[PDB]
Amino acid sequence: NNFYSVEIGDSTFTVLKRYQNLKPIGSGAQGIVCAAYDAILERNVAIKKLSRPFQNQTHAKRAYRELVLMKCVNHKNIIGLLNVFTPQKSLEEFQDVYIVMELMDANLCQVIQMELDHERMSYLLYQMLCGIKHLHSAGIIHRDLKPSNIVVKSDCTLKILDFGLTRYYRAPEVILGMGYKENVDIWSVGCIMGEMIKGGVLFPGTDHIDQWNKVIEQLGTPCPEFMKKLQPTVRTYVENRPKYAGYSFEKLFPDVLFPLKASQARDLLSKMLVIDASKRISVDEALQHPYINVWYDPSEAEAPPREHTIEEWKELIYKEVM
Amino acid sequence: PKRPTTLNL
Ligand SMILES: CS(=O)(=O)C1CCN(c2cccc3c2ccn3-c2ccnc(N[C@H]3CC[C@H](O)CC3)n2)CC1
Repeated sequence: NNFYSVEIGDSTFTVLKRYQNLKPIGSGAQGIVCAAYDAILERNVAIKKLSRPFQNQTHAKRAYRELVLMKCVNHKNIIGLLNVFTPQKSLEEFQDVYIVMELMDANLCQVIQMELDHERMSYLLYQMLCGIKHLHSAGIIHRDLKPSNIVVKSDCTLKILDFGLTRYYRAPEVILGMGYKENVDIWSVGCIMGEMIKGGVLFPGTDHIDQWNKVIEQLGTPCPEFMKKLQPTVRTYVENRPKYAGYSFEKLFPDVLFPLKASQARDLLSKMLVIDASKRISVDEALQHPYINVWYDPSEAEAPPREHTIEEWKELIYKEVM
Repeated sequence: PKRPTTLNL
């Protein structure tokens, strides 16, 4: 009696009465998401119904993981958990999980191709980095940052949408079969910043192989040291491409593309868009760069941080919901 | 330097 049902295409959203005005804004293999209005908090929310969370151990494992990280991770620059519920009254009946988040106005896809001043550019990038740093502190490395999984509001605030693991924003480590570390996420920040400046995708590969070619065409073929780190099968392709010199960052990002500040942005870009991760800038150095550091606030940029059966996952998830 | 408080969608 505290709940009601709304049909959402072929899916039924059975939710607390506080949530009205439901409307589907997205879906994927793991869930359906509706925009809604929360009559109790008097604010807009996003409600995600998880998809087939108990179909197998793998689905259950992810559902449990997603739920635990959203609860335990807290930072203004990371999508937060407002509420979690199940419409079922018992563990025996337990089937469905709904996650409630603050409703953001947009992702970054269009915004970054509009023309932003330095202040907006750098402030958005500062917030991204603060968000990413907090993920890394919690032992979460994203590996898949892109504009579509970064959300904003009309008040110029920003949150990262998910905890990760379109190929334009993938680092070289990922493109190829390499090991990664923290600064894998810096590449994606680089691609995004560049795009804010350029007004279009930096490295728009037509396929997974072409993504590499687009990068090296602009940045240059990486040195032999790096080639040695590649697995034999991928090394055979990569090493035998024509040799590109790359263009300087002055040529890639000349003054005329921008709205000292351009010089500072270029310098930072030249340190993030580095193919060889062992030569790429880190998150901490990025936050300390004069282009980003102007917004510095320690409370934001230094914030304090197996095997089961389906029924055991059901129970672990149920406890987490209650 | 004051933080932007608006963003055009
Ligand atoms: C991998 S999965 O679970 O299948 C997949 C399902 C779909 N799923 C989502 C699809 C659509 C929106 C989604 C999600 C997950 C979170 N959101 C949110 C959260 C807060 N605000 C918005 N505001 C929006 C931002 C974008 C704008 O265009 C409209 C307002 N969208 C992402 C995860």
